[PDB]
Amino acid sequence: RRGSFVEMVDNLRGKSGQGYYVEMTVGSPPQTLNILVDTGSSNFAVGAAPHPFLHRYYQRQLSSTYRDLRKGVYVPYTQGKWEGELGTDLVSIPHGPNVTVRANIAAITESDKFFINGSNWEGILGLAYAEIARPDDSLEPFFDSLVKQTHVPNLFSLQLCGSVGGSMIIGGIDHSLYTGSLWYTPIRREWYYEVIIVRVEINGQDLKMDCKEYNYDKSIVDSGTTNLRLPKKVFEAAVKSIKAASSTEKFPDGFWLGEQLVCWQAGTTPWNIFPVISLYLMGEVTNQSFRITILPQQYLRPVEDVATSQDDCYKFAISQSSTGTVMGAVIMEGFYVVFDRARKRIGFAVSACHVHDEFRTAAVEGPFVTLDMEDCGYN
Ligand SMILES: CN1C(N)=N[C@](C)(c2cc(NC(=O)c3ccc(F)cn3)ccc2F)CS1(=O)=O
Repeated sequence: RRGSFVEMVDNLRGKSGQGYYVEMTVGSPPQTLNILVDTGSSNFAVGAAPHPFLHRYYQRQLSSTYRDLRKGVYVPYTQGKWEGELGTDLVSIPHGPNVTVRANIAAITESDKFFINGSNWEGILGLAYAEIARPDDSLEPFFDSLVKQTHVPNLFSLQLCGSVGGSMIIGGIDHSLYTGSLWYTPIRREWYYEVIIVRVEINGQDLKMDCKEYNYDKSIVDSGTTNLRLPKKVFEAAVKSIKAASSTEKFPDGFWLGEQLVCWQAGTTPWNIFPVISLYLMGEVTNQSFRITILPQQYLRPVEDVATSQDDCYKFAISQSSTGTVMGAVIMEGFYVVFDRARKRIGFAVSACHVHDEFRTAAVEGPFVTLDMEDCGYN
């Protein structure tokens, strides 16, 4: 099958600011779990104990196909940790391909700041590469296992629509999910989904920064992050320009730092005072680039769970980083994104579900002439 996969359309669910999850089954007979789709990590890890925030959890004792690996894995992040016991079991995706694979599963037995109180998911599906798997690259990621064990083509694509929805098309592309053409950027290295940004424009105005800065020390595509995250020096310049572009209204310093929210009376958000953001990405051809353009609809996130206000409150979802640029849900919700593993490239097209007003629309445009794009990468 190619170009059309109706069975996989709308197979993603979520809640605002809590991410996008797919239904999966593990073990025999099959146990159903909701699993966060994460292109920014490479472990398949699931709740395996009755943590009070969990709707449900993997019960290894009930599975005839479970195999213990007799190894543990401890995984700390910046603000959260999990620890688990490694095994393999049979895994399938009910609204995905008609297959069942034997995959590595980390059965989570202790965690902190990992499961979200009030969320509807019980595990994470790391879709990135073995190089960043925990404990090490010998632990084969789920997608690698899927590709090895079946005839599913080595590609998946994501349409994230900002409760939220979307599509994860496994092993192909569904042409109804986008308009215009796909444009492809090389995956620089197979660890995270690493790409190179060669130029940044706010409202069409170049930031005029050494492009090496845009990728200090990394730029990645990550469905498991909400924000567009930028290196501080780039974030500094970006806000500076966004501040200027939006000067007809004035907002507090903390707002731009995500230390407080800003609110407006319902239906009266000044979208138009806010500038578009354009990232030019390295193209497929020497000296050729393309640009993807997002709206304030993307970087101004509605905050729903705010009991002390009755208005429309938003978070500024652009933030600074020490680990490089992260193109999170803020970017991806604008686009249909094709993770073309077989070809080591990521395609972007205008998403058929992206949220936009009648004056501006997210865009994917090319080709553009950009020299010295190699020098944009950090070593
Ligand atoms: C950035 N990170 C990432 N991509 N993957 C991890 C596994 C992760 C992701 C989430 N992601 C989310 O909860 C989330 C929330 C809203 C979104 F739009 C997208 N993702 C939660 C826990 C966790 F360990 C670790 S992380 O360092 O935090």
